[PDB]
Amino acid sequence: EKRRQLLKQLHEHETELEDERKQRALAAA
Amino acid sequence: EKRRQLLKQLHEHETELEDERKQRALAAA
Repeated sequence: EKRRQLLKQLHEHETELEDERKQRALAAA
Repeated sequence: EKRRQLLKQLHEHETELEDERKQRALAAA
């Protein structure tokens, strides 16, 4: 269960990666 | 506690998205 939630943590870290690229797109304008 | 750190990270996520939404609303140009 801990390993599964760690993989979920990595997936959500990826989600903040899309958050970062969204912020970069916002700053581009 | 690990998942609550994840939850506060998600709180940062949603606050950033709300800030992006209001920023786009106010300065869509």
